[PDB]
Amino acid sequence: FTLIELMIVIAIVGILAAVALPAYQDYTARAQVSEAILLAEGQKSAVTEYYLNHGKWPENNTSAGVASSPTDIKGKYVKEVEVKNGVVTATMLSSGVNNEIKGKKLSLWARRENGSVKWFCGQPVTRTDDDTVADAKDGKEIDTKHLPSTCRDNFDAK
Amino acid sequence: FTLIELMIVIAIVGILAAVALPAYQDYTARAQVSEAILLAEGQKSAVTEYYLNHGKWPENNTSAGVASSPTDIKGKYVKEVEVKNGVVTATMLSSGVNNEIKGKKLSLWARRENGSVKWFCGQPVTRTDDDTVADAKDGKEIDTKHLPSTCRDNFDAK
Amino acid sequence: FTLIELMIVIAIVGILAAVALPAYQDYTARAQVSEAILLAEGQKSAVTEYYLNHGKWPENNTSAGVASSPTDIKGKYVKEVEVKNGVVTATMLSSGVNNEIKGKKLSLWARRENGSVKWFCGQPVTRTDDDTVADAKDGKEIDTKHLPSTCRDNFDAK
Amino acid sequence: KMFADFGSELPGPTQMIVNFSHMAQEYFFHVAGSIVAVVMSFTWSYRQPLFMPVFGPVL
Amino acid sequence: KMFADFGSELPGPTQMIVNFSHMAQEYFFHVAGSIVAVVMSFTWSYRQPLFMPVFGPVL
Repeated sequence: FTLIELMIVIAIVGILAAVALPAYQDYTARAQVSEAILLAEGQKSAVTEYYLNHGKWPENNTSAGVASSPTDIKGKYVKEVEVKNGVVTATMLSSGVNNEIKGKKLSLWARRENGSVKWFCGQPVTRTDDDTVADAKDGKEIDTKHLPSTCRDNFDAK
Repeated sequence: FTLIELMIVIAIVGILAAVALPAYQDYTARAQVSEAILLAEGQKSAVTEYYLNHGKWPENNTSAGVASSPTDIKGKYVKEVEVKNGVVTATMLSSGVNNEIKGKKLSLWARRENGSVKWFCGQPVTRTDDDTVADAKDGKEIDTKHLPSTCRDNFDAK
Repeated sequence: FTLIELMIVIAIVGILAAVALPAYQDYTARAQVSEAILLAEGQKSAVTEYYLNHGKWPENNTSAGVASSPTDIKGKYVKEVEVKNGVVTATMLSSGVNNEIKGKKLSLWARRENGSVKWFCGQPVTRTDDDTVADAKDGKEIDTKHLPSTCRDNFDAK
Repeated sequence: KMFADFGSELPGPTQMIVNFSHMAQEYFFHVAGSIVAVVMSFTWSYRQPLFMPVFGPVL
Repeated sequence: KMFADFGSELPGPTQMIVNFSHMAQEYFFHVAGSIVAVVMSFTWSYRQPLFMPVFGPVL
């Protein structure tokens, strides 16, 4: 006979949350990845200096002169950050993150410019030789959709 | 009869993005220019030394002792950086930038202080004589709105 | 009935700017002071040499062998730099600076180590005798909060 | 509400990008014409279950 | 159709970049819920304008 204004408006806010759910869920993940990136960076300094001073990429965190323990460079969504031959990889925690990005990671690596180096940011990579890395293809890479426009670099970016 | 909470809140986030569009679009451009500036600088060193050691401004990159190729001093938003008689100009790429700043550029030039020099940063300029430059008036200058407060220098700044 | 997502998010960015306002305003001032310090230094050379070669502190800029005119040692935020009996004071311009630091200044002074001298950096000081200075107490000193950790020296620092 | 939800830029609307409070206040016209519609059909449902002598209630 | 035309990324839609045929087939849900709505209002408009003797229509 009457009461449909309360029933529809409670059910439009319910469906509004369902539509606002995936937007906040990638905005959210995309936000948790933007930090793995900040934790990865700022460690470029150590790695850059080590390379320019010696001409060899730092083998591990200790070589680069950073928390000798990967797990000591963690965060809220970051379970750690390891330096492996100049390549700095950031791992996403398992608690406090999206759902399709946890335990997932990215990498920052550089290239000899000769007198200086240039840095790249993208999906996990392994270093082959002092001037070549390759996709750490394995299945734990953070999905392209969660990576900034500034971190879409490919293993062979120059 | 009911469902307007879902319809309005999906349409307020839509218009919120439209209002947040121009803010992120100049904040963004203003960010891509701040780098053209960083790429232009750090090349002041070469140019300064060349001038103080010889009393003549470096004619080109090679003279200044930098990547003999302008295109070798590029970046993400920077298509290059050329040294033309001590004046260092930075060009904005065509891909990955705002829209009203691509292919656009700025300049850094210096002036003899006698025993040292002082640097300026602003819209493109050409060098006339060893102590005078002028607006490279041509239409490809990065718009004042995109330039930092520290890079508003005029051709005749002293 | 609906549109509050656009209204709140435009009003959270508004209040975000108000919270980011004082942070950028002391980071900013603290940045404009860090230069008054760089302009003050590099003039230590002249002053040091003058003292070691003669055993008397340079009375003024000309004595120290620097731009005979204080105003000739100015900058963007620096209105000048004067050498007064070995003490080098830097004045903050009136245009282009914070708001509570303009027309304000700091000093660099040294002390005979016997065979060499040691430099100090802090709030304005006056020289009394060849080995003693004192607070140029007058009200135009740059506030402690704007001074680096490396420039917190007191008139009687040894 | 159905004809007024058939898109944007109808007769009397606003564009969706206004601030919500202003959009809702301008439509106040239509929110009002709906309430009046309600009051009327309520009145018909509540009620419903010069020649001076011509004006008197007769038998 | 007009709530489902308020922008993109509603409940149950697709993104516009799919191929048209797939977009239209996924919405088939909603095309169906509309036709059923039609059939119903048509039914209401069409309809709406052993003791053997017990079964005969009387007066």
